[PDB]
Amino acid sequence: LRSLDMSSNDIQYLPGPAHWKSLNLRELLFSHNQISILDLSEKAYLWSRVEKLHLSHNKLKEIPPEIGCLENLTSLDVSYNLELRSFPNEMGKLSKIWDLPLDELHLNFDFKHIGCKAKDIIRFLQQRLKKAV
Repeated sequence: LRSLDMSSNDIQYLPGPAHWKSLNLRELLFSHNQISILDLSEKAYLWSRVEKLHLSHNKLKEIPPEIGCLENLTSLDVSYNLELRSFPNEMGKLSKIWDLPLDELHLNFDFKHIGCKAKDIIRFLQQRLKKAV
């Protein structure tokens, strides 16, 4: 199952990468769902080929620290998640990301000095990986 789109449904919980049988998962679209907790704790490497993960307009609370394991993301749309507060440092390893929409995202971590360029956000998090004072 390469691509899957289930946008604008009423999805409560998507399962973690251990429940899915496929191995070529390359695009997941789940915008406009009632999703609370993105689960990536167990065997997050199975989604290592994902190249698009949209979760906009959900009830996401916190991006898991294991999100850095999805080393091949090119887009990640976690926009319009009001309850979302700050990005984890470990996200800085997604070196192939080129799109990271931040519209209507009241972030605790200040990137007003950075701006909106996604690569800058990623490099900033990558530097905060080494040391943060």
